[PDB]
Amino acid sequence: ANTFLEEVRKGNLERECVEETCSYEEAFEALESSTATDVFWAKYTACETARTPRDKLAACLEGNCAEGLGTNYRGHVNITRSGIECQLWRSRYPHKPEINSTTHPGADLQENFCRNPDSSTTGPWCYTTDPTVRRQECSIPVCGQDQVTVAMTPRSEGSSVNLSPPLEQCVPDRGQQYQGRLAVTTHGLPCLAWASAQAKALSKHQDFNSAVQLVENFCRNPDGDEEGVWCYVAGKPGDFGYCDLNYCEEAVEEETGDGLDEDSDRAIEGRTATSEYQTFFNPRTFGSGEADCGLRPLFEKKSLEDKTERELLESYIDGRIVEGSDAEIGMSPWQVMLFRKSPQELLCGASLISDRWVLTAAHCLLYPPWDKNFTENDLLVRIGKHSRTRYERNIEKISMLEKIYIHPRYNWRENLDRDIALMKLKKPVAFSDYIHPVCLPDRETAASLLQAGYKGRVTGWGNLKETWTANVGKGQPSVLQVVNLPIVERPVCKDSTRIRITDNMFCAGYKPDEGKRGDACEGDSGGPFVMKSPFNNRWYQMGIVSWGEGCDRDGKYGFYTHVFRLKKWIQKVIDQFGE
Ligand SMILES: [Ca+2]
Ligand SMILES: [Ca+2]
Ligand SMILES: [Ca+2]
Ligand SMILES: [Ca+2]
Ligand SMILES: [Ca+2]
Ligand SMILES: [Ca+2]
Repeated sequence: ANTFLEEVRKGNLERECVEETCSYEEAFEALESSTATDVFWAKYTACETARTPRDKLAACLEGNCAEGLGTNYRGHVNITRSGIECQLWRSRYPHKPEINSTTHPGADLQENFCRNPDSSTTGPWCYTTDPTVRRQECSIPVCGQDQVTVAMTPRSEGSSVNLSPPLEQCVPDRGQQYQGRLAVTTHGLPCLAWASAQAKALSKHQDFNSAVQLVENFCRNPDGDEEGVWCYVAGKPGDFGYCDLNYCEEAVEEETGDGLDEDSDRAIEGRTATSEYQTFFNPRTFGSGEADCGLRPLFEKKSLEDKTERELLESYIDGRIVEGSDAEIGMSPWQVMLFRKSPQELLCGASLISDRWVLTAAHCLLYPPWDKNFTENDLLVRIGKHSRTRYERNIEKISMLEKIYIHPRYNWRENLDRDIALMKLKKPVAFSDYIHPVCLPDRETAASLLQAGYKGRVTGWGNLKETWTANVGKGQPSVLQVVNLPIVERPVCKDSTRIRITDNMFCAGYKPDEGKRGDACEGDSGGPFVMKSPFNNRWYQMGIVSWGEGCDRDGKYGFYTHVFRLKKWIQKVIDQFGE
């Protein structure tokens, strides 16, 4: 700085910038690289509060503490004032950051380490991994004294003392024979009387088991829905609402058939087995397509199997990881894109399920952390596509929807449980070569698919990659990305994740090798996971694609939400308009 005679010799960054008072210039002279130099400049603007004295600046350049509001904080704390783990700073999962590393890299916002880029009154604050807390302040040690930026109050787990622990058994038989006194639904709204006029009118043509003496107003499921217990509510005709019960983890994954002979070698493939498929919905109200499910005229009528089907055996060479490749045109007539009318922006994906219904995930429709409230006139569908970028009027079609039904058990705040949404097509869709629905595995068929050794298939166009993985370098693909993933073992699916994953979701993907971000984070949100059943040469869609932990950090497969518990659910919707 001063003593201009000094402005001849080689100056040490310390000797010219600290104790004296240097600008960017003498610093640069000392260093000669604008990257770390402007790291130093970012500190300097931050150390504007740390210009004097010496230590004040030595520590400020050290980076081990937050200056009050923490604009200087360059540490690595991943806990909020309550200890909540912070979200990815660069990405918007699960809440959109107003000011981020693209905006203020001068605060050096790392992956999830606690920061303060906007100089808000909260001090060091981070968007949190838990969707419940959009922004929570981080307790960061104070520069110069044994203090922190905000009070630390970790939310430690509650003891099992003040709460009366229920020894009551979990509800068996999917709540068909439940014998408690439950009187609260998902919203807490009480039910009506069973013998009411609306309830009788709606359940006149509903398949109920008369063995259950339907009690006064308790949650009863005489239709044997595999999702849980439900009861009628007032309002619009035909409506209902599921209740809240502590169900057993009676997942189909560990259900081994009581007829599976102990001779599991030289397995008999489809051997002239005319495996009829039993339609479960009402064809008058659900529409056609269930009968023609799983039969591709280009494949089933041509006796052709896709060049990606030859991998369907899990008996490949050591099951080595294979990256995805482009599929044949017309091999995915059901793949649909959920799009925004204004602006025309890529939002989500799905698969066509019938001639009148479109099934997607519940998170794609309602994600309030992104100011999203999507109604009938703010959603559109693009069907029969091979490329997104082109306008394929002859093959791809653009359609609107009429009514939207969301699942009552929608829990996006924690784990995207019951990621289910059903929207009725506004215009009838004509069956052709590039338009087709899919089958829906029941309990036993899906059990056979899981335990007999068959791979599933997920189709998507990489919307999740643009939305959630903010790394610049992997753009939105132009071709449909199709990935074959077998089933994952349940302790493997549960142990490596901290979030309580419900039995309505499951993992799909190979073991993650060290040193890479896996292939489970490819495709659109809401995609289908389809598996081919050897009995009838057809394809059954197990569920819906949602967000996966494999994107944000390594070591995770794709997490997808089941649909086999929703059959009895789906009918309950159409009977509202099926009169
Ligand atoms: Ca000087
Ligand atoms: Ca100088
Ligand atoms: Ca000097
Ligand atoms: Ca100099
Ligand atoms: Ca000079
Ligand atoms: Ca010195």
